[PDB]
Amino acid sequence: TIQPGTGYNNGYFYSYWNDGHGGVTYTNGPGGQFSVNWSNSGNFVGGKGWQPGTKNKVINFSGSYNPNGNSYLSVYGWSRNPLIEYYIVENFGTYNPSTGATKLGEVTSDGSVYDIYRTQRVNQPSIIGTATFYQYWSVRRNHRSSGSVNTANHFNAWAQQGLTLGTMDYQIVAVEGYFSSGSASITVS
Repeated sequence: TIQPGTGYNNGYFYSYWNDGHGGVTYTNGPGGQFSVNWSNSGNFVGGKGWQPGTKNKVINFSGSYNPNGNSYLSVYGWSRNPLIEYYIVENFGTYNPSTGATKLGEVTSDGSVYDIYRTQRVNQPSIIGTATFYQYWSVRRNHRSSGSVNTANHFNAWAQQGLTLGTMDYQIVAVEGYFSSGSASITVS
């Protein structure tokens, strides 16, 4: 069980961040496993993966995801020059994270249609401090708690919609929570 921060555990990069509100217990397990149990948390995001990620990685994940309020399970990562924060949402509860974003199109990948969106984050935290950057989204219509994600399908779809990606920074499978409660246990590979 660790506090917010980044590092490596059992061959995988991990990142855990929260807004200072408590109620969150994030734990790194064997291999690419991590578990997060939260009770009336604030905003937080945590998970395991790679540093840096690639633009053709096939990511596998499996586990249990039981949110009770705003939350989502997704491939989460960044790129620099251009600075981009992206998500390939596999499951979520109560609130579709793409809400308010502009829809650019759709893509059919790994057994489901995903809705593609783009939105701008103004003066928000990021891997390089406070900044303004674009956020790309691929939201799976058929929610699931395990499977494989061919990241290339989404990056290529985004590129088709004119959404360029810079040099990859971290790339993980993360569980997010936003003023809610819930539990999750995920193994990444």
